[PDB]
Amino acid sequence: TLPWDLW
Amino acid sequence: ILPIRFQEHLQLQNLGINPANIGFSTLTMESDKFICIREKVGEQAQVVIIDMNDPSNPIRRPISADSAIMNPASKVIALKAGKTLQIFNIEMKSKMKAHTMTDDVTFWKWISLNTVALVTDNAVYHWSMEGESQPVKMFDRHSSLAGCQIINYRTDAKQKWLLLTGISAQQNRVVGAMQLYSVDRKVSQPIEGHAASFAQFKMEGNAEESTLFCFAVRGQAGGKLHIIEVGTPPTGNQPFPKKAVDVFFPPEAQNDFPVAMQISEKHDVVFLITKYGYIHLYDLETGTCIYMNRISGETIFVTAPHEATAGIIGVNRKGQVLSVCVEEENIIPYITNVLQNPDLALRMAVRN
Repeated sequence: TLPWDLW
Repeated sequence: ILPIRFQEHLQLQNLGINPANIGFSTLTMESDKFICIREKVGEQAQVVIIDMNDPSNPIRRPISADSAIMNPASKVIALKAGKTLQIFNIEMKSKMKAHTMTDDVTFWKWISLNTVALVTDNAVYHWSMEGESQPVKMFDRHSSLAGCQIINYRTDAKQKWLLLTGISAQQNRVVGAMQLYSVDRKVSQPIEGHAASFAQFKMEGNAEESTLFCFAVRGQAGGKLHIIEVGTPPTGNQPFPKKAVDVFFPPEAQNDFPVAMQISEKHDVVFLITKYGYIHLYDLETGTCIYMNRISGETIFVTAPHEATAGIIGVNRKGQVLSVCVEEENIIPYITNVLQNPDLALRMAVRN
């Protein structure tokens, strides 16, 4: 759901 | 004098791109020739194509697709619209090839001028642009990648070694999980790692190039970079001696980890970029760390080789397009004089 670039 | 040169080539916002669209899910850079942004205005989808030779003149066009990736060289684009894939010639405005998959494609990438790699939940396929062929299954995914976000897919120069990378955020860490498949041995190997690349390397005295596999990880043993030869040395070759060095993460970079790697075959150096925006430079032969610094305040989420300089180019979450290359006149001096390593510097000189 949250894409990894935003982690 | 530094071993490298850093430079901001572009800010995408100055080319008219909204920050909502600057991210892994909507922006691709399959080579240093093009950047492609999938934007949505009202209920119309668009792709903006930026020719890196003529940045100030974007090709902004309405299209119906969830995903777009430009060929590494040609004005050819692949578009995914549901489970239906199409390869389109832009200048002819014509459809070359279409295919409808059974399973969703969660990740895809050009691995050459001719071939698109297609990643489903269960498998990896290669789809050739030329001809009539449908996607060909190469291997089934391994359990260790289940539920991972796929972030990359890489091949060696001969297409005999294939590598899929997935990551997973957990409470106290980001798990890295790779699957390395041998096309000749017909077997896979699970590996713990976050970023990787292949390279051709010529040892002195050998009859042929060696095929090297390099991978970085932040695991239980801390930050590690491994350089190993893959496959059987040819007659006339000695084997490459496995290296295993450190990647340093400062205390203030608690959640940091590797996300991108490219390797200069002109200079035999490894470029490594982390989640937080640090770069590290290593000698490919020895695994010696030449240099480290922070080049970006924000995540660099896509990179490619900067082919004219044998460097690395990337895009960050603020829309900065950044590159790092070797300073060809200063790297030897810097290893000699600043690093105080005349042995390494002679060896690099001598191999030149």
